[PDB]
Amino acid sequence: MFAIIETGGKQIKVEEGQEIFVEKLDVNEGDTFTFDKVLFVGGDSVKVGAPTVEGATVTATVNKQGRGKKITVFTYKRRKNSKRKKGHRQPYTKLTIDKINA
Amino acid sequence: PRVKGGTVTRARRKKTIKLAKGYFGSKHTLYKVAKQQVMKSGQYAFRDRRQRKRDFRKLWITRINAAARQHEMSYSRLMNGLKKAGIDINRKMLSEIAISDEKAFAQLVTKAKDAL
Amino acid sequence: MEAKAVARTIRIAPRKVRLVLDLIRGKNAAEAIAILKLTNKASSPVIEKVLMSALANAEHNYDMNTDELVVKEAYANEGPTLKRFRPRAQGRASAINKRTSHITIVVSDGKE
Amino acid sequence: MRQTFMANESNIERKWYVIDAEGQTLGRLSSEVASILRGKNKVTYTPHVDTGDYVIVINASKIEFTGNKETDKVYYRHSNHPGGIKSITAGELRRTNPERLIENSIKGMLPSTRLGEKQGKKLFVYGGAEHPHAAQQPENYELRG
Amino acid sequence: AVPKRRTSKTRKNKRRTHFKISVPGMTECPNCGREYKLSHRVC
Amino acid sequence: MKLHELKPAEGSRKERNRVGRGVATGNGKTSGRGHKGQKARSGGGVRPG
RNA sequence: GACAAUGGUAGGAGAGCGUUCUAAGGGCGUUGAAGCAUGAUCGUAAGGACAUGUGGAGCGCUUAGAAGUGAGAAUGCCGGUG
RNA sequence: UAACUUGGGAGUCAGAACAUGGGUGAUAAGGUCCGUGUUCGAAAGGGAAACAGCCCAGACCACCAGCUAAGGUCCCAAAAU
RNA sequence: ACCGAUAGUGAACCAGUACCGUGAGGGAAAGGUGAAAAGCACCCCGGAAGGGGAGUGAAAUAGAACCUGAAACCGUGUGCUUACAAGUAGUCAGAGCCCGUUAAUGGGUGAUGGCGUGCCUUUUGUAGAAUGAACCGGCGAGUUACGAUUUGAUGCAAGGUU
Ligand SMILES: [Mg+2]
Ligand SMILES: [Mg+2]
Ligand SMILES: [Mg+2]
Ligand SMILES: [Mg+2]
Ligand SMILES: [Mg+2]
Ligand SMILES: [Mg+2]
Ligand SMILES: [Mg+2]
Ligand SMILES: [Mg+2]
Ligand SMILES: [Mg+2]
Ligand SMILES: [Mg+2]
Ligand SMILES: [Mg+2]
Ligand SMILES: [Mg+2]
Ligand SMILES: [Mg+2]
Ligand SMILES: [Mg+2]
Ligand SMILES: [Mg+2]
Ligand SMILES: [Mg+2]
Ligand SMILES: [Mg+2]
Ligand SMILES: [Mn+2]
Ligand SMILES: [Mn+2]
Ligand SMILES: [Mn+2]
Ligand SMILES: [Mn+2]
Ligand SMILES: [Mn+2]
Ligand SMILES: [Mn+2]
Ligand SMILES: [Mn+2]
Ligand SMILES: [Mn+2]
Ligand SMILES: [Mn+2]
Ligand SMILES: [Mn+2]
Ligand SMILES: [Mn+2]
Ligand SMILES: [Mn+2]
Ligand SMILES: [Mn+2]
Ligand SMILES: [Mn+2]
Ligand SMILES: [Mn+2]
Ligand SMILES: [Mn+2]
Ligand SMILES: [Mn+2]
Ligand SMILES: [Mn+2]
Ligand SMILES: [Mn+2]
Ligand SMILES: [Mn+2]
Ligand SMILES: [Mn+2]
Ligand SMILES: [Mn+2]
Ligand SMILES: [Mn+2]
Ligand SMILES: [Mn+2]
Ligand SMILES: [Mn+2]
Ligand SMILES: [Mn+2]
Ligand SMILES: [Mn+2]
Ligand SMILES: [Mn+2]
Ligand SMILES: [Mn+2]
Ligand SMILES: [Mn+2]
Ligand SMILES: [Mn+2]
Ligand SMILES: [Mn+2]
Ligand SMILES: [Mn+2]
Ligand SMILES: [Mn+2]
Ligand SMILES: [Mn+2]
Ligand SMILES: [Mn+2]
Ligand SMILES: [Mn+2]
Ligand SMILES: [Mn+2]
Ligand SMILES: [Mn+2]
Ligand SMILES: [Mn+2]
Ligand SMILES: [Mn+2]
Ligand SMILES: [Mn+2]
Ligand SMILES: [Mn+2]
Ligand SMILES: [Mn+2]
Ligand SMILES: [Mn+2]
Ligand SMILES: [Mn+2]
Ligand SMILES: [Mn+2]
Ligand SMILES: [Mn+2]
Ligand SMILES: [Mn+2]
Ligand SMILES: [Mn+2]
Ligand SMILES: [Mn+2]
Ligand SMILES: [Mn+2]
Ligand SMILES: [Mn+2]
Ligand SMILES: [Mn+2]
Ligand SMILES: [Mn+2]
Ligand SMILES: [Mn+2]
Ligand SMILES: [Mn+2]
Ligand SMILES: [Mn+2]
Ligand SMILES: [Mn+2]
Ligand SMILES: [Mn+2]
Ligand SMILES: [Mn+2]
Ligand SMILES: [Mn+2]
Ligand SMILES: [Mn+2]
Ligand SMILES: [Mn+2]
Ligand SMILES: [Mn+2]
Ligand SMILES: [Mn+2]
Ligand SMILES: [Mn+2]
Ligand SMILES: [Mn+2]
Repeated sequence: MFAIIETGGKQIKVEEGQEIFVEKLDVNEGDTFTFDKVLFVGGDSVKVGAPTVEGATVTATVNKQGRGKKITVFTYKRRKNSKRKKGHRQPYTKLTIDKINA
Repeated sequence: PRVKGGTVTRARRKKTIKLAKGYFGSKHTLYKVAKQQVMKSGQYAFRDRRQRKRDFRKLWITRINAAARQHEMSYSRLMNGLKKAGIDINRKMLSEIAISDEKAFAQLVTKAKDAL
Repeated sequence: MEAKAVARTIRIAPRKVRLVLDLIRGKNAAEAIAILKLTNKASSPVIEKVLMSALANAEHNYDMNTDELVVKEAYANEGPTLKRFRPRAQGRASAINKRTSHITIVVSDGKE
Repeated sequence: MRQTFMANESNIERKWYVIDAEGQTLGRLSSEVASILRGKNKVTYTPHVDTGDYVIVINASKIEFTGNKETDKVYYRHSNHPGGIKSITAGELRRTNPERLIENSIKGMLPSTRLGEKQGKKLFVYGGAEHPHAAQQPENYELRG
Repeated sequence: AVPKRRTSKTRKNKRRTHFKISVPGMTECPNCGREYKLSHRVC
Repeated sequence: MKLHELKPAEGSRKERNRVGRGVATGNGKTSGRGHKGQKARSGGGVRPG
């Protein structure tokens, strides 16, 4: 009984009871976010939406609001005299699902 | 006041060399070689992220094309049919449905053949 | 426990001594003295005198029986090279490296 | 890197299939078989491992052509010795060991990689109508397209 | 002729793999207790 | 000022520019290319040809 | 909060990181300084910490001053080792 | 959405191809010399097998999200047997 | 607000010495045990060299070629891995196996797939078969003085300044 929420720039398939990660939600840690854009749902009975199955939130607790591993962004032009290093750490939000369609 | 060159340089190099831990042969010990190798390494990494986007997308596409050929239907037709059906699911999702739930995917497919 | 002995700055260069030790390494001690006595390279008498010493310390400083002893390891390390030269054609003279070997060896019992 | 399936050796299965080349054009039969061998037909296809099923080609002798192939289609090869080039066969490789005309014609559509080399090992071509491999218990496969 | 590139560590050692010497073929002197090469004098 | 807390007047004194100290400084040829960026650097004082 | 702009050689502009010395202030150090080694550590970069090991006696931090202040290439110079 | 004035600091004075109007050459040159436009130089990305100068298009950084441009859609190789 | 052993005198050491030149002349390298010599009595293998115990010592894993002891380079041990494969050596994707951290959407290795011709210099244009570098280390290049000009800062101001 999985289901498909449109949550970051993108779409996500969540089995309910499952740790998931997404782009930062600006919600307090431990508080329960409820994704409103649900696209589809699996299992024994299978609602399949237009955009958005009407109604039907997926609910989750917020777990962490951390930032991911740094990835150094280095580049350069050969011979011609130039190079550029920048660090980067994309922020995230870990949340664990509970009661899809609830 | 004379300033000696001590520490700083060797530390910069040990950092550079440490980055090259994976590398074959002298590329993992000599500073210069490791330095060049690490720079190229970073350029490759950058272009390769921008690439990896593409590679994964094309993979989901081909999986879908497979999953719909299974249902006697063209991928082109399948997706055009969904778009005219108003369904807006992303390909990574469709491949994953096609792997985790054959019935629901077939249901989507019959939904797609309508509006044609 | 598991006794060792060393010969520092042996005049023979390390690549050669290694050719012998590699025969020696790991074998039972008795066998090793044989093989050592029968190989025809300079390192053979040297390594011989070294393994003898090591057995000596092992009997004498650690009370172990010599017979059950085994060559746990043996190896040669670079030691400082004497630097010379030979005169050559048209007045140039080119280097010669007379390098040296530190020869360690270690004999054995059980883990205890 | 998050969420997409990849298939393991733990999680994969290769069926056997047999194919009647009789009545089929060389190129078409070839490309379809290659698609079979590469596994691009299972939706559990994943590039870095062989997801491909096995193919056994039957009545290879009866493969078709067009045009002036059989005569105008030279198959060159070179011996890496000087002047060692040897056209010495046409489409009439079909006449003498067509199992290789087909084998090479399909293998030529698989990738240069060692994986796509190992997928070329899953092909079994036979000029005759009966084949050794019944012990693998192949299902018959009708060419689509 | 001179090398166009220096020999690699790994290369140089791959070349050296046939550079061991033979463990001597060695019979045991009866009763004398020493040891010697095969088909040689017992000294 | 308490002396261990000195502060130079705002807007006075900027850091001197050290040329020839690496590339990201933007000054590693130092300046110019191949002409009379030569060390004599003779513009002749005040003349053309 | 929306909204724009952010490829780049010669080159112009700007803001910074780190080195040694000094002033003042505030500290650390034989219950272990620097240095060296190892690590999955933090910062947008130069770069900064931290723990352990080694070492056995000198160091940081804050603000300001001043510089023999930053190396990968010069068939560069000297030493070592291939 | 620029312009001009005045002042501090510059680098540049070897250019290249493609289209195009021409001179020289042989309606030769990956030729040379001028007018015009673009691109390279100083421009990564996709296309042209590969391929500075051609076609699409200008990379602040992250994503395993969608649409498209040139060019493509039997297999290599994403997409029309 | 000079050097701190490649620095500072050529010379911190018996330096105008070794060494080179017929000569005038040219001209190096080379500092550091420890608080105290307490510098390893004695036993042992060995011709010695050297070494293991026993000892001095806070420390000799401070033992004389002696503080610290980096990198190149040489070795022993091995966890993972490799003998149908065309490799600027990485990057992106990723099973398998082994491990367990400055606890974090961990570390080692890597079957297989996708992408991918080092760096300087010089160039219209260099993977370039144009130049440079064997590797590692140390040293190695816009300074100062005095004028000139302009900007910013400050003190005064029909005055300012020695
Ligand atoms: Mg690894
Ligand atoms: Mg770097
Ligand atoms: Mg000798
Ligand atoms: Mg001479
Ligand atoms: Mg999942
Ligand atoms: Mg011939
Ligand atoms: Mg035959
Ligand atoms: Mg510091
Ligand atoms: Mg501290
Ligand atoms: Mg001129
Ligand atoms: Mg122009
Ligand atoms: Mg013309
Ligand atoms: Mg001209
Ligand atoms: Mg077509
Ligand atoms: Mg048709
Ligand atoms: Mg003379
Ligand atoms: Mg003034
Ligand atoms: Mn100093
Ligand atoms: Mn330096
Ligand atoms: Mn179909
Ligand atoms: Mn002579
Ligand atoms: Mn001939
Ligand atoms: Mn390919
Ligand atoms: Mn190939
Ligand atoms: Mn070897
Ligand atoms: Mn500045
Ligand atoms: Mn610049
Ligand atoms: Mn010029
Ligand atoms: Mn120049
Ligand atoms: Mn100039
Ligand atoms: Mn100049
Ligand atoms: Mn000059
Ligand atoms: Mn910019
Ligand atoms: Mn831009
Ligand atoms: Mn400037
Ligand atoms: Mn200091
Ligand atoms: Mn560190
Ligand atoms: Mn401190
Ligand atoms: Mn300097
Ligand atoms: Mn160097
Ligand atoms: Mn030298
Ligand atoms: Mn001006
Ligand atoms: Mn002119
Ligand atoms: Mn000109
Ligand atoms: Mn013309
Ligand atoms: Mn003509
Ligand atoms: Mn022309
Ligand atoms: Mn031309
Ligand atoms: Mn020309
Ligand atoms: Mn023109
Ligand atoms: Mn240029
Ligand atoms: Mn381009
Ligand atoms: Mn432009
Ligand atoms: Mn291109
Ligand atoms: Mn072409
Ligand atoms: Mn291409
Ligand atoms: Mn380019
Ligand atoms: Mn589309
Ligand atoms: Mn089109
Ligand atoms: Mn396809
Ligand atoms: Mn020193
Ligand atoms: Mn003399
Ligand atoms: Mn002393
Ligand atoms: Mn004796
Ligand atoms: Mn002695
Ligand atoms: Mn004691
Ligand atoms: Mn020493
Ligand atoms: Mn001391
Ligand atoms: Mn020492
Ligand atoms: Mn070391
Ligand atoms: Mn090893
Ligand atoms: Mn194999
Ligand atoms: Mn083969
Ligand atoms: Mn090739
Ligand atoms: Mn990866
Ligand atoms: Mn792993
Ligand atoms: Mn490739
Ligand atoms: Mn440079
Ligand atoms: Mn070459
Ligand atoms: Mn030149
Ligand atoms: Mn150099
Ligand atoms: Mn060279
Ligand atoms: Mn040299
Ligand atoms: Mn000044
Ligand atoms: Mn003023």
